[PDB]
Amino acid sequence: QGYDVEFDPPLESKYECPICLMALREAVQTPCGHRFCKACIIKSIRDAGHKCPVDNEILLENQLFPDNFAKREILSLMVKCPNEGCLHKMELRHLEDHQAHCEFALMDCPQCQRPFQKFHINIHILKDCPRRQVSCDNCAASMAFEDKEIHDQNCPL
Amino acid sequence: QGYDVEFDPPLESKYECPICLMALREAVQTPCGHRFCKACIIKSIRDAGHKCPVDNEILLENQLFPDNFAKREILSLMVKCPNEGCLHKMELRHLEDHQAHCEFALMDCPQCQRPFQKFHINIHILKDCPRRQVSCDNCAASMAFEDKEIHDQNCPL
Ligand SMILES: [Zn+2]
Ligand SMILES: [Zn+2]
Ligand SMILES: [Zn+2]
Ligand SMILES: [Zn+2]
Ligand SMILES: [Zn+2]
Ligand SMILES: [Zn+2]
Ligand SMILES: [Zn+2]
Ligand SMILES: [Zn+2]
Ligand SMILES: [Zn+2]
Ligand SMILES: [Zn+2]
Repeated sequence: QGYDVEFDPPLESKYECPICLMALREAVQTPCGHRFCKACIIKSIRDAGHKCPVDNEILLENQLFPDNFAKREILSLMVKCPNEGCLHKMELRHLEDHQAHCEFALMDCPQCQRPFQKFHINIHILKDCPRRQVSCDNCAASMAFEDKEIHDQNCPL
Repeated sequence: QGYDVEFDPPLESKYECPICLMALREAVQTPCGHRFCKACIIKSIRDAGHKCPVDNEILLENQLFPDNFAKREILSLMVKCPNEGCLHKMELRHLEDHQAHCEFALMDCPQCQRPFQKFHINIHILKDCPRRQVSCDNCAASMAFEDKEIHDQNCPL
């Protein structure tokens, strides 16, 4: 449940959860000196037993504590946007704000329930969709771009 | 009250105590995310009051938490022996066991408490010391080396 992104430079060994093999998310530390994602290690105690997965030492959830130093460094490492095309890095904490605007991202066109790229998403909807709502100039009824001719033969004018 | 030693790979800011400017000793972490020596932050609290130095965020002693991940990192860092003349590098874990047997540590002479390197004491006792005991063939009574001249000119034979 770690951050599934491509860090730049690649994520260092000490900033990786041994459970999900990804960057620590809401980092917590065990008394035996090991870092895990909070939900990763709580589930491990809740599923695999009240132990530490690595060293088999007994692990207390209430003796766990938030490693807010590990968390701080990870959220400022330069990450690549997982969506296609982006080549400018950013601090991982801002990746949440980027994906509410990402122009390289991929979002759907509900006129036909289908994705595009954000620089092309609105470009297709208005001149490219075979299912785009283009009404007949005489009947004023919305029908597909690929269905514009078939109406005109039996079009109530 | 921190680790006073010269690290073979230069010490990184992540392992520095912002109080004593030295490598963390028994590293503990604050709820705000800043590492300190266990002694330093306890000293900084029970001498000033309940605070974190750098950020001034609320901090109690029972709210402290050992950072053994940082501690295990620090004890595996290569260091050089602080004793002058010693040229053997080692991981910080073994530094103490070397420092109690190191030839280049200063030792006090058992006659005049003059300071010498530990290996040199074996020589200074038998050849260089002025207070080393010597026996006179006529009397063979224990006496200081510097006192052999005033004794050989009046020896009762
Ligand atoms: Zn562990
Ligand atoms: Zn994890
Ligand atoms: Zn992007
Ligand atoms: Zn479309
Ligand atoms: Zn029509
Ligand atoms: Zn702090
Ligand atoms: Zn310190
Ligand atoms: Zn030494
Ligand atoms: Zn002496
Ligand atoms: Zn004599």
